[PDB]
Formats: sequence, structure tokens, C-alpha cells
Amino acid sequence: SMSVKKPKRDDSKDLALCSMILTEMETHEDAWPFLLPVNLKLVPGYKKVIKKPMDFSTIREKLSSGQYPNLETFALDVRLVFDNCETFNEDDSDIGRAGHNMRKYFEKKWTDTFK
Repeated sequence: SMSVKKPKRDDSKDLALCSMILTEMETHEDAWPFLLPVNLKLVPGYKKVIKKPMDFSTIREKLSSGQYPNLETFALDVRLVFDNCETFNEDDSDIGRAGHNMRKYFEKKWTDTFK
């Protein structure tokens, strides 16, 4: 509360560390469904159904331009990419399996780097 604070965690490396995670997600062989925004002119139903589209290139631009106020807002966007994927794609599909694989990959890096 006022004048009562927990000891100050060193957050000075968070930006660099989120960048490194994102590089590792970008270079994963199963990243291909997530690298660029879904083309809303060419994929029927996507625009109406997915209220907040997110992809790796859009996260990279937000990260590089100071649009994440903290490491939690960063994780929320990465998770959004996989939540969108599950919303639109059957589990038994190449893209559906890609999303589950990438979510696991992310969550382990996230825990190992920050928890």
C-alpha cells in the first residue's frame, strides 16, 4: 500500500529476455501458422469469429516499439495466439497440433526464464 512495498525485483533484463523467447518461438519448425497475421480477406469466418487476432510478427513489432508495459502483457499476447488457434482449428489438424506444441514450448521457456 502507500509507503509499503515488497522488495524490488530486477526487471531490467525482461525486455531482452522476452525478445529471446520470441526468437526461439519464431525459429521453431511448427511456427509457420503463427508467423504472420491471418489474411482476413482470404479466410472466411476469421474476421467475425476471432475478435482479437494476434501473431508473432505483431508481437515482435509491439515488443520492439515499447508497447508492452510489463512481461505479463507480453505473455497475454503469446497465449492469445494459441487461444485463437484453438478457437478456429480442430485439434486433429496440422495447425491444431502446431498450436498445442507451440503453447507447450512457450510455457516451459516462460517458467524456466521467469519462475
